[PDB]
Amino acid sequence: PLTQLSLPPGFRFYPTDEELMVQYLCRKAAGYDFSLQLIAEIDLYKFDPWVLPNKALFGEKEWYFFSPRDRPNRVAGSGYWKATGTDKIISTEGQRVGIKKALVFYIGKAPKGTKTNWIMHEYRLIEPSDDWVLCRIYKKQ
Amino acid sequence: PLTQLSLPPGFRFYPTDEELMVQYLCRKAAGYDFSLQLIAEIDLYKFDPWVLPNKALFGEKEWYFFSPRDPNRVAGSGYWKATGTDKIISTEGQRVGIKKALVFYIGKAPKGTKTNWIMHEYRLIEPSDDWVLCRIYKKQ
Amino acid sequence: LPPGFRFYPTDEELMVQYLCRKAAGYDFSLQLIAEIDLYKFDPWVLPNKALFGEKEWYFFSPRDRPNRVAGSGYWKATGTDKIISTEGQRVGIKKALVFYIGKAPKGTKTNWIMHEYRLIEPSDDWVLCRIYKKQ
Amino acid sequence: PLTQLSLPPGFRFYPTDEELMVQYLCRKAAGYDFSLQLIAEIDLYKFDPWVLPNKALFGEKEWYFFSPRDPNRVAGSGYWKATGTDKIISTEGQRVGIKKALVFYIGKAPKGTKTNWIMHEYRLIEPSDDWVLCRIYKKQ
DNA sequence: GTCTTGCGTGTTGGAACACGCAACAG
DNA sequence: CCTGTTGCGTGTTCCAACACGCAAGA
Ligand SMILES: [Au+]
Ligand SMILES: [Au+]
Ligand SMILES: [Au+]
Ligand SMILES: [Au+]
Ligand SMILES: [Au+]
Ligand SMILES: [Au+]
Ligand SMILES: [Au+]
Ligand SMILES: [Au+]
Ligand SMILES: [Au+]
Repeated sequence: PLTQLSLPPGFRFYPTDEELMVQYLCRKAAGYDFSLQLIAEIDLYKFDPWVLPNKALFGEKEWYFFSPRDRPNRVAGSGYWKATGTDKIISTEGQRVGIKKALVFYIGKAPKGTKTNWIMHEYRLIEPSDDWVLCRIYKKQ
Repeated sequence: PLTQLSLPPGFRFYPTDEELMVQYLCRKAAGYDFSLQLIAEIDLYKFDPWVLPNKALFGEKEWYFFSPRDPNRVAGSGYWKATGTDKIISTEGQRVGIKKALVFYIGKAPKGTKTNWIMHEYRLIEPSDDWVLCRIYKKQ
Repeated sequence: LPPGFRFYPTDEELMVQYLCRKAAGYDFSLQLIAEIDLYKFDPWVLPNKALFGEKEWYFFSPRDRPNRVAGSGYWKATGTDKIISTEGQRVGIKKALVFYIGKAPKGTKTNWIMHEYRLIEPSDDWVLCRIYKKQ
Repeated sequence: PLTQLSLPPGFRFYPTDEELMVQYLCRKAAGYDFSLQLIAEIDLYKFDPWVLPNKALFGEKEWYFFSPRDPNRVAGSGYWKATGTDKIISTEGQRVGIKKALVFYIGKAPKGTKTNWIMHEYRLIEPSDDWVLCRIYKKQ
């Protein structure tokens, strides 16, 4: 799924925050198509993070996904995800287009759960008062 | 030199220390297609690094070169000064290369003032074509 | 009294050497922690009423037998009220407050803080309060 | 060394960063009574910090020392490693001192493992007796 | 209580800044 | 030779993400 790219050796996906927003988040959302499906659709909140890697179509230490947008410490699998730091803003050409928000997995039942090195980055579209978020998943260290 | 490859958005050139040594540097001696065509042969030490960005086949805040394998070798109005700890690069538990850090100083040694231009000089572990591969970028 | 030296009582001393002494009604060599009715005041006038202290002032106030109004505002309880122990016996609770100015719950927060120490007890009655302004 | 002073309960030694510099460190050169008698002269770098608590004239979870004014100076089975941001200490808008954070590592640099033993090394801003004042304590 | 997102504030190893032993040439 | 003038090691200072775990609020 990375292969028929014939990618030369040494080349990897190191998208900027802005590309994930524009080339990934926008493309899917206006519902326009991709040459290849690279970032698969998944329901991220049905799972333990550690099984997630197997479901992403490419990636060694980061895996990326699309998940239905929520309509807080949202439970997922055997645990719950806790929001961290100050959710951050993505800009392009002086327009705010998205928020990148970080998470940490706690296993268990809140707020007595135990922290892991499992991380999620949730990208979301900025918007006014086919609805997805884009998530980077990885395990720290 | 990128657009023949038909890249999906988001892909950039981020080779590991282990790949530059293994997939790039040794392979140059071996004649590989994608490796011959992706990095410019250039003598880094005939130039000021800030002339160098224009001499790279592509690149955004970093550039890579092969330069003839040869201390504080003069280049332009300065000299490249080694910094930090030379690193041993290993592949599959076998040692293949060494990573060396450098900083560009302007003026005449050792009375130069340090600048933000940086070099990483990588060489293979092997006895006496014969190149080092260098990354150039500007800090901060 | 000598230099470089300041009152940095542990939670436990305030409970034992301060709260207990006054409550069994035993006396002090000097009155250090004055009696005041803390709930009659704006926190910012309080500093002038304490007998010593540069950024923390301590007081004793009659014990209540919630967002208790005081002056131009109301005090809002915060965090999880905490327990003081000595030699394995629970003797007190330290409870933190923040001053809101105005009328609850639409008042506005300040950096004015109270720490209220109270005696643990079974199912001449005082609390001990640390006052300070944050930052 | 406390009980000559007749302390009321609750009083402890909590000097400000500004006082340690002003009331303690400069005054040592000036010969003041209460300052000579309250802090032990000791060479912190000849010892492991955990031997040090017993070498302090008093203290509960922190200890203070004067140590001869002199990088990763060896002490015992380790080295003290600088951490955080050196701080400028000012008095009445005049700069008098610098505060430096340190961590004790056990073993041999730079292959030691970090421990919970901490030092704060305070020095006066002034040209070339001549001491630094150090606080020692243990995390957790 | 219950179940958050926030925001301070803290720790780690990365990265150059800079020393003085090295090593050759004059 | 023994001094000169010119690098490379390496140790210590630095600073910046990356998040901790609390405590406010919803
Ligand atoms: Au956009
Ligand atoms: Au958009
Ligand atoms: Au699995
Ligand atoms: Au090789
Ligand atoms: Au008032
Ligand atoms: Au006033
Ligand atoms: Au008691
Ligand atoms: Au109170
Ligand atoms: Au001074």
